[PDB]
Amino acid sequence: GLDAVRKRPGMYIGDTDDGTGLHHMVFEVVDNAIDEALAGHCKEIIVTIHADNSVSVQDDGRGIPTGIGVSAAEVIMTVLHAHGVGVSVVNALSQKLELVIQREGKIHRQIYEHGVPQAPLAVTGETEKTGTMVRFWPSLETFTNVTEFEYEILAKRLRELSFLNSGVSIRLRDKRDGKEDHFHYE
Ligand SMILES: CO[C@@H]1[C@@H](OC(=O)c2ccc(C)[nH]2)[C@@H](O)[C@H](Oc2ccc3c(O)c(NC(=O)c4ccc(O)c(CC=C(C)C)c4)c(=O)oc3c2Cl)OC1(C)C
Repeated sequence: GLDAVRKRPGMYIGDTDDGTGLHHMVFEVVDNAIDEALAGHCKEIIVTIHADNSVSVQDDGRGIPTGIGVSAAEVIMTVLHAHGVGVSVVNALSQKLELVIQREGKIHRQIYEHGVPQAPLAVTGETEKTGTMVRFWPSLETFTNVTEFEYEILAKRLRELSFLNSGVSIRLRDKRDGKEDHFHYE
């Protein structure tokens, strides 16, 4: 797993030099979010392009199962297959990834670096909401040439996903210039 995806990134995520793979990192995370909506638990997904060239995806689904050794969420984030290659591949190809889960009345947080957790999933507070939030900074040792996220590419796929999932609200936000969109087609 981990190490092997790192050694041959292209085979799993696509062209690492023309931007195809870069944007598909985002799509893989969104697809995971889409599932929680297809399951009948998620109603709105928010995708954000931060000014430090990172992307975050948040939803209001159940939240990735926590609790145990390692929590079920850590297994999902670090074990290959524990088009959809998983967040585990996205995590291994990110120089930094931030994971936040709201489930069973608690706020859980964890940081990853090139797929390795700096520490175990920790509880940092109470909450009465549920949902998952993943924010990742693409590894510049893997991705070359096109290294910055393009809004139009994201907007194009997010719209098609909206039409194929009538009912789920999808919002796109660019913090680099204030652009924003809301897809909710019929
Ligand atoms: C990357 O994660 C994805 C999710 O991505 C996301 O939700 C996601 C990623 C990024 C963003 C913003 N959203 C989403 O694809 C999808 O979600 C599921 C898919 C199935 C279940 C499920 O059967 C439940 N039933 C339980 O009783 C339960 C309780 C304890 C427990 O140990 C397990 C087994 C553990 C796992 C991980 C299935 C199940 C439940 O409670 O929750 C689930 C969730 Cl949250 O699959 C993941 C593998 C967990």
